[PDB]
Amino acid sequence: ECRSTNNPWASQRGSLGDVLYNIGMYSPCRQFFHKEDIMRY
Amino acid sequence: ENAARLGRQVLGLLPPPTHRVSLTRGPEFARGVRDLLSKYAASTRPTVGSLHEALRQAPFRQPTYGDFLVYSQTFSPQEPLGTFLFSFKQEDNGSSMDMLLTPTSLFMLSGMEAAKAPQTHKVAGVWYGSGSGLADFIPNLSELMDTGEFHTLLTPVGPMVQSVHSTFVTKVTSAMKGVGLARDEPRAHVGLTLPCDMLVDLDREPAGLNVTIYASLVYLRVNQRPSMALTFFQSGKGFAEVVAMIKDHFTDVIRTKYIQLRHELYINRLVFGAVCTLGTVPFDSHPVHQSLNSLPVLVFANFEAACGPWTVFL
Amino acid sequence: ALDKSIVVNLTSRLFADELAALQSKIGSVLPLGDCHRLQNIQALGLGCVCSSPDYIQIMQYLSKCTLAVLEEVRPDSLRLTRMDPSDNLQIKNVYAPFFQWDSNTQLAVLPPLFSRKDSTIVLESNGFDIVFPMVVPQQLGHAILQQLLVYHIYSKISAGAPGDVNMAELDLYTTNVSFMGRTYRLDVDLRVLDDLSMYLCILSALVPRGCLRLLTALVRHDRHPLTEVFEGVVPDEVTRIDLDQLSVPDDITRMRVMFSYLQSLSSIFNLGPRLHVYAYSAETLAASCWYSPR
Amino acid sequence: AMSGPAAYASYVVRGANLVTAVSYGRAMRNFEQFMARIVDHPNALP
Amino acid sequence: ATLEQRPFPYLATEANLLTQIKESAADGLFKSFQLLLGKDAREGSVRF
Amino acid sequence: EALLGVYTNVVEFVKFLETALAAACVNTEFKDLRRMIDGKIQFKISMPTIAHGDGRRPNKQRQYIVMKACNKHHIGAEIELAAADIELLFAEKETPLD
Amino acid sequence: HPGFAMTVVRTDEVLAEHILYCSRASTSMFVGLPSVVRREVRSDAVTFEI
Repeated sequence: ECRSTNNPWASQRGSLGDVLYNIGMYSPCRQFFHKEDIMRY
Repeated sequence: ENAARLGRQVLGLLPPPTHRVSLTRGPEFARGVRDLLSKYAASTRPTVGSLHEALRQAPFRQPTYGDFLVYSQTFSPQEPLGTFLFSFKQEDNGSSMDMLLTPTSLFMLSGMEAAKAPQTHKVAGVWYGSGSGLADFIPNLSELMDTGEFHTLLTPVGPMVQSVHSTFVTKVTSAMKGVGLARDEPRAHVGLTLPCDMLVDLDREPAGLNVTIYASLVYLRVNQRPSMALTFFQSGKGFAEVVAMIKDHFTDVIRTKYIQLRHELYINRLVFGAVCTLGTVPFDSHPVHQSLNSLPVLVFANFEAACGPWTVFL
Repeated sequence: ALDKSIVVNLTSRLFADELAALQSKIGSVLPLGDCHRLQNIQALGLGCVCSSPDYIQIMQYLSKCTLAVLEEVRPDSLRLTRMDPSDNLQIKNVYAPFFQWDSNTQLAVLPPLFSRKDSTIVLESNGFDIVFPMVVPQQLGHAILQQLLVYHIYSKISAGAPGDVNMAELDLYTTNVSFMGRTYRLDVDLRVLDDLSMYLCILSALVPRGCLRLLTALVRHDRHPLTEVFEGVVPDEVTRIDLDQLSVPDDITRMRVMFSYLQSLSSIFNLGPRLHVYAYSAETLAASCWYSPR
Repeated sequence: AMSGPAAYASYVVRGANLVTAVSYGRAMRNFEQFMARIVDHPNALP
Repeated sequence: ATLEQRPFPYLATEANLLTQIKESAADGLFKSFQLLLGKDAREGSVRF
Repeated sequence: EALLGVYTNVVEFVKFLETALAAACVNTEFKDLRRMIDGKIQFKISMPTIAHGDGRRPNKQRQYIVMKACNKHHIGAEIELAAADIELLFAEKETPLD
Repeated sequence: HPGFAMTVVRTDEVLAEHILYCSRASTSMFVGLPSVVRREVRSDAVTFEI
């Protein structure tokens, strides 16, 4: 609660972490950035 | 008195009873295995009475069920019991879980118009949000509709029989051959169910013990981007006539495709559709119209399922 | 309920080397001459036709034949199991070269076209050499052939004129087969495919005349409307053929010859001695299936 | 070491003869024994 | 339009009111026996 | 002539009721599962609560009735028997055997 | 050293032995009478299915 975000480079609504990791092989970082995946969990 | 004569023709034409061998008690396992072995040994000897006991056998066949293990994000909990199943096997190295494509799910992977299929888009808008979780697994819904290799990957399976739907992983049981019965012991005829929006019925014409059901997967391009289409057909006309009847249905699609591809036309673009054979329906069994939350869904009785290869038509 | 067991006796015992080679191929689809149960060794395998091979004479034979599966190899004899239409069995993946089957596929039964080590087992206890067919999944079973049909054609142009074919470009795109995300490097040193390449090229020149001669006769008010669309896919040079340079008795025998190479070439690729696998274990190699003819 | 049954437990068909004659003096003697157990043994009740 | 054209039209509309009247699957049926697990066999075991 | 030594393996056989996994189960011998209604064996729940009075106000006695489903399980086994033994142990001529 | 820092995510599988506690009398079992289907008949031998 002292600061809102550690980095808004990955936490942004238009963050490129969403751009990289939303779109055949394995995807490790997909589990944190994909918004619609989080609703399954 | 004459009904007592019919009480003998019934009780002499019944099949023999299936042997019940109790595996919980001790001296009732001895009396049950012995009456297998004392009764099979008199179905092998060359006398006339032992040949009399070998003729009463009634060989009724049983279907062959498949055990599929699906993500719950790609298979909706609201699916009518008897929905058809397409498998998808693009990559093998994972081999963890399986993709099963109901026709109301494959409607979202195509991107085909909601004016061609008016009712089933609203139902595919509530069972799936935007078709993302269905299409998160295929990175080639733009390169399998150009090169024309989507029909080579689907293998039709059969209707739903049993689905233990969980939160994360859905376990689905199908019926591949034969009449689709529920595997559990109150065996009910789970027949194949299709929405009335997808199925296009073709029909003095003779009828056999057969009216088949075909699956056509048609490539097209809407909004100058690749997007296939899938319809179901039903006629007992023989394979030479139905291929002539499907091309009449898609005259307005072949014309309006090659106008869009008039200038650039690569060799991979030429493949158009493919027709499978999903199974047979016996004539004298009409389909019953049924509404589900509202979706007009046909239900077939005694749909015994078969499988044919995809054959390209154009 | 019903008996399906084809006991193949042998006039002499098998060798200690010859026994163990058949112990490996204990789940194996074999063609077989007749359906009854007491047969000799000369009835099994493709050695009745293949022991200088030809393609179409084996491919048409595999439709008309009675297929059967090994179950037991004792020393003095064999024992098989006849395979009926819509009959559940249990096949083992044993075929050399290995192709890695998958569940929910459609296995097709093809003639062998690789070497004489992978295909046959040479027995010398009796004087017969049993030949195993080529059981490959159907989508891979045609990509393994339509690329070697390419190799057999371009290896005949470079024999007549070597300056037209690049050898380094040839074996970079033909000897690799990509299916199910896997790459299978095939083994090629082809007198098997000398029936297709003389049927597919003898059809290669009759089609540009045959589709113009069939369009100039079928022009009328009652033309089917989709043929107006495919009236443009035909090239520019094909629509400049003078059909007057051949006589009317010659243009009959360039259709009746042409229509026979259209059908008989189409029939052997739509042959259906295939079988639908519904369970497969990748490390035990045992697969359940059901046979389905045509 | 622990102790269990030797065989699977089998079901028993009860309710065959309902005997329908049931009298009032026997019903009052049964009802006094039924209500007295709640004072005596609340967990063990016939 | 399938309720009327099927024969026995009065028994058809009456037997197709079971879907409104039915609340548990032992609704119209009587009770005859009991299948205990024993002689009293619990207050908590499954009785048939 | 000379002797021949035979050694046979000894395998401990499994009975389910003997293994102590069956302390987590009630094992009921039954006859006929053909006759149960689908997805339903109802069982009624009664949960008692504390007596009234003196500043103690409970959420008075609630009763569920919850219908739960039996879950089917399929078990397959194969027995192979030689036809010589079945035929010699049962003959029309009931004279004894060597 | 360029101006931006960076973070790294790695996964890792672990084979893990487990302990399963079960309580007394939690599930009730039933037994049906098993049926003897016969199949794969031969003059040499007979196979059964239970």
